Amino acid sequence: YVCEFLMKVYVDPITYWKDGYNILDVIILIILTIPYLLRKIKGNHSAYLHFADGIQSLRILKLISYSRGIRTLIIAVGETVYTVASVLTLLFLLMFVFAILGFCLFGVTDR
Amino acid sequence: MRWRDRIAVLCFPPGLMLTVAALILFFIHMGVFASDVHNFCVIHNYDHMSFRYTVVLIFSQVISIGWAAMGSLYAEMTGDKFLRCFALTILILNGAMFFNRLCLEFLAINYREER
Amino acid sequence: CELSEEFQIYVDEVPLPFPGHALIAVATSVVLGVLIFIAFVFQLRNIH
Amino acid sequence: IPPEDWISGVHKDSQGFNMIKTLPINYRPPSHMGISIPLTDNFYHADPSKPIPRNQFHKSKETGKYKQCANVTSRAMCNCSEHQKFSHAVAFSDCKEKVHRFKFPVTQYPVVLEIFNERDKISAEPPYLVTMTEVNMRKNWQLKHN
Amino acid sequence: DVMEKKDAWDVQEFITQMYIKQLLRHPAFQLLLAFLLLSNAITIALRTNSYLGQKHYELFSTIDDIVLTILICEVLLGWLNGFWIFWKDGWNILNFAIVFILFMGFFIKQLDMVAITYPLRVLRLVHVCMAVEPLARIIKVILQSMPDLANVMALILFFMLVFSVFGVTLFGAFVPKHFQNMGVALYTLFICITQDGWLDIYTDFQMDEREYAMEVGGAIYFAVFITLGAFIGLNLFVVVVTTNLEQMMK
Ligand SMILES: *[C@@H]1O[C@H](CO)[C@@H](O)[C@H](O)[C@H]1NC(C)=O
Ligand SMILES: *[C@@H]1O[C@H](CO)[C@@H](O)[C@H](O)[C@H]1NC(C)=O
Ligand SMILES: *[C@@H]1O[C@H](CO)[C@@H](O)[C@H](O)[C@H]1NC(C)=O
Repeated sequence: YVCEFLMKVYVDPITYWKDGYNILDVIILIILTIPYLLRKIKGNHSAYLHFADGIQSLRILKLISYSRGIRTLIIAVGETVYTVASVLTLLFLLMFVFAILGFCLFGVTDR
Repeated sequence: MRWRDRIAVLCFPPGLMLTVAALILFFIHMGVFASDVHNFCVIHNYDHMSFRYTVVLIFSQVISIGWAAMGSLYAEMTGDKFLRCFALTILILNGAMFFNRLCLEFLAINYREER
Repeated sequence: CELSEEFQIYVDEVPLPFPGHALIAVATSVVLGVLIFIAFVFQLRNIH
Repeated sequence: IPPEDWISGVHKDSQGFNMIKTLPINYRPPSHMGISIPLTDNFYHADPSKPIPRNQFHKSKETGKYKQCANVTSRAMCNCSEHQKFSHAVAFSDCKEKVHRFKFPVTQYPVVLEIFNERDKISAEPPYLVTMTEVNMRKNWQLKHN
Repeated sequence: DVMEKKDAWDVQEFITQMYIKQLLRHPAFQLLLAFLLLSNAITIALRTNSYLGQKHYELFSTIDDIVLTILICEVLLGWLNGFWIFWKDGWNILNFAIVFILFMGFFIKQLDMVAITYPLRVLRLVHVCMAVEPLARIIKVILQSMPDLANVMALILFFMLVFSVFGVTLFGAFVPKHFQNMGVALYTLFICITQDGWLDIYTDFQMDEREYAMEVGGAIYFAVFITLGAFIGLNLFVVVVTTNLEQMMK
């Protein structure tokens, strides 16, 4: 993985800084390298262990980053990100509305 | 044209309604402000303050500010510097007036009532 | 015999009465109004 | 409140709030038409040797009688005891200098009354009906009762 | 054409053009309004805790006054262009009702309290966030889908009633407290149609004779009715959704 970051630390970041899967994999590399750097040799004030299988699962995600067929599927489903974000924001707005409503209806009376 | 006939009947020249209304509002509001500072400074008869009418004259203050600004906007396009100076001066005195009376009211909190 | 008692209560830190809230509300409103109107006057005079 | 901290007047309820207030000298509670013009004719922390605070206006000039700390010279001269410093009663307020303290919204303050009857302590009974009054003519307090 | 000299109505039209160019086309004023609304929404989320409230209640009152006065100022600015156009609109009516209820509950004594002050604020938040583009298309077609959804609701409730006539025959005074009262029975059948965790009801009407009784008959009748109604309702919902969105991409 260090060799991977070494061959992605080239001038190709000029295209990795505007693309999809490329910025995704370099971000995965960064959030892989830093946590085990502060975990395997920690000597620090961390909380506890909860990001070992998560790190390994990010490595598995880097494995599945291959398979150009799945890449084409990701490209074909990648134009719905704004739509699902908008539906998620509408969902969150409805949760906030009924959150304040349920609080005002049942938690302020405190019975 | 015939400004005698313009001021006589059936209409007024465009603008110059809100400016005159702001002038008379300025007159009555100097009257009440002078009465307020007088009775707050010397004669001390707070039962006859303007402690009773407190929000309606604030509403009058802000609508007078709005009408002064609106008349200034409506009379700026006359191309004459005197009208623009007139409108800007009346707007400035009304605004500084408003800040002064707001400061006086905010100073006079402990004398009205308590909730 | 008369059964009576007396006590004292001190309260403080009243936020504000109605005129303070009214004054701050109208002050912010007219500050926004005069700022937007100064922008209006500046733009329309500089167009001329 | 412990008596040593009642003497000290520095109590904090682990929250940055003072539970004991030392009254201003010649203190008088406010009236209905204004909180800066007292019209109660009662003197708290009274001292004739000092200028009177917040006493403009003719009606407030015409009100306020010194009962215990009379023309007798000062606070150190007009004499009081521990029973007069811990008295919450009217006409013992001329040397009343430390009071309790609260926030602005006080809700559900428990008005509990116990009766002494020579062998134990009982609570107030529904046969013993109760009248509430304020000595300083205020109209900003309400009661909840069943 | 030439416009050698403008007239009074041209001056008025230019003034209205300036007034609609600002605060309606300028992104800066809308961004400032959205920033203020997001800040007071942060204060909304900071509520439900007196530990923050004990040093924030006066600031909460001040920001309430500020948002109320800027809302009524915006309403007055909209009114300036004309009362008829503002009254004949699809969403300005909602905004005017929101600010009217909020202002009446503020100035006049009302039992509206927190349950009206806060949801009205978040409704105004939703209305303002609709204005920015990448939620307006999605919002526009939710309201386009409700006329075609209303007929589905009507058919569902009519079938629900005409099968509850079958329901209320085996209901009432036996296996009670969810099958009686004729409104609790209807809403409990609605619960079972929404189809989650009805084995409490299954154990409720369980053990009639322990072998068959009506535990076979009524249970299979209501089970096939529940599954048919649930499938039909979900299908009709997604069908109305797909119809109206095919409308929005057409
Ligand atoms: C002094 O105080 C006493 C208190 O009993 C009172 O009777 C007397 O009138 C007072 N005299 C003056 C001059 O204030
Ligand atoms: C203390 O004051 C009282 C009146 O307040 C007076 O009668 C008494 O003589 C005083 N005693 C001394 C020792 O000053
Ligand atoms: C008074 O307060 C006490 C303390 O919480 C409570 O138990 C009681 O029900 C209250 N009574 C009324 C009438 O509010």
